[PDB]
Amino acid sequence: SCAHMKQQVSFTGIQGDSARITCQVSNAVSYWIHWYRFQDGKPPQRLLCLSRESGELLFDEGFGSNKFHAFKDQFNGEKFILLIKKLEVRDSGMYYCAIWDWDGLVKVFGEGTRLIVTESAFKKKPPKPIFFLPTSEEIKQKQSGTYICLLEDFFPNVVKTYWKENSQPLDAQFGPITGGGNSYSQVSWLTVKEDVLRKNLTYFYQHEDLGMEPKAFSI
Amino acid sequence: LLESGGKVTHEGQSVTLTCKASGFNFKDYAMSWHWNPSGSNRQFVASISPKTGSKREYKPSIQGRALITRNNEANTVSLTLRQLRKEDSGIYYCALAEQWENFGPGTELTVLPLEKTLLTESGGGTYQAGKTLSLKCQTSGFQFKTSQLDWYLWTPGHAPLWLTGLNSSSTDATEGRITSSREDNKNQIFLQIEDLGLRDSGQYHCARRVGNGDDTDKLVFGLGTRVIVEPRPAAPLSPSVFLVRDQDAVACLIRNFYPKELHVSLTSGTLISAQSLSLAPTASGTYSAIHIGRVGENDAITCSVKHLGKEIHMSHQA
Ligand SMILES: *[C@@H]1O[C@H](CO)[C@@H](O)[C@H](O)[C@H]1NC(C)=O
Repeated sequence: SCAHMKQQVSFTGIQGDSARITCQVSNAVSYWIHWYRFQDGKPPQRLLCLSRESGELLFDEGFGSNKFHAFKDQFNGEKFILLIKKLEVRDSGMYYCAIWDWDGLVKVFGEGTRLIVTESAFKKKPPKPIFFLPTSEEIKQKQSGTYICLLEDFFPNVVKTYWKENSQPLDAQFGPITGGGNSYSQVSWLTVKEDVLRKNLTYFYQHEDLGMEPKAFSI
Repeated sequence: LLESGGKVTHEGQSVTLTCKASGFNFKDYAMSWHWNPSGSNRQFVASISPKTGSKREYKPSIQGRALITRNNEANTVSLTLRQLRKEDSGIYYCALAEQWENFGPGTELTVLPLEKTLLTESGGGTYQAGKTLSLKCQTSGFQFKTSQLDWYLWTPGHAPLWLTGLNSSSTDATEGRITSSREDNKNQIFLQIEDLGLRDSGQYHCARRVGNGDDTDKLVFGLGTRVIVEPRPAAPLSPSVFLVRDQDAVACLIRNFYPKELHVSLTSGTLISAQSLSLAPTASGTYSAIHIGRVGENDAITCSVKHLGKEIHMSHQA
């Protein structure tokens, strides 16, 4: 019964606008949500910390309310927002929400929301999947099948994918995300043995355009 | 004449000293704070007329960072010192320049030198599964033995994760695939990951816990050092090539080949313009790959895979 942090896979906003990075907490009692940033090249630092009870914020060295504000969403309950105001490109990076757990000796972080700041307006296109089933030649030759999913033509260059028949996600191979401009893509293949081939497995994927809940494909 | 405060803090942080009085007209008399560095140098540092702050002369040596305020409802007279310094250590007493000689029993403020947290990780690179990885973290700028030090794993697309840590009265030396040790003499800490797995890849981060000692605390992280895990070097295995077409979109599925220096290309002798290779190792110790492109529902295709030593093609007709 450990504490989990659900964050949107990414947030992109036009430069000069705001950025609501959401974080939904599960099984936390710590009264204090922290916000950490990881900027590629710099050590990761805490921006600030918010009190779940009182609402007071404590900023860290060189951070302040002009650029950051942390609150608790009145809607949906137990949702917490880090609002990064007046976005710049130095503001790009990874934004995590964190808490203390297990009697305060371990700190638990969210999966992370990548903030990407576009120099101008941007098309927020969603990913399109295509699925290749295992062939009769591949089951004859290798006594196993391979489900190949190609997620194509999505923006931004951020996406999470997994497979689950079982509650724990299944171990797949994931390709490098390849693309440029306003189109990126990623392939992921799952080699499943000739026994579990009949089982109805389900393929899950998450992208900024589809919000917080994942999308699923059966068989 | 009973004041409170005077905790122990470091030379960047503020403090608020308070003073409570009973038995006389507190509302009507002036009130001052004095200071003796360790004693015997009681000097007027702050003066206020509790009527209200009409005459407030706190500027001997602490000007700019002293604020005395008198409430009189709880009979409180505070001196807030906002930016303390090494020489602010001393006994703070409660009492044109109005004469003050009815001193009280001053509290003591002890201020400690500044702590900068320099954490430098080292010992990363690329390693083969099963091999034992030892990581170093140089820690400078704080009292080592009574710190709280932890290792964290930052994997892209994964939540950062705590590996192993230690306290002042730790005396633990946890056993397992996660090992943490500390050298007190060299002011160093060490991580050890035997039998490196694949999910064991990412940037490893030394971390110090700083703050008041409560849930308000934060983690100072080092730059970190990166660790890649690559398959246990196995004998050459040659790939099994298959082609899977689907509605003007073909894929070439290649599998079970170490090494993975192959050049896979989709071509009837015509080189495809849209085709990309994705190489990834499996849970067996060898790489698989997929080279994917587009060719219509009528057109026929070929795939070529030049894994060293051999060269395998598979073609599908119209
Ligand atoms: C180390 O962890 C234990 C966990 O119960 C905690 O009680 C202890 O206070 C910690 N060490 C120090 C010096 O605080």
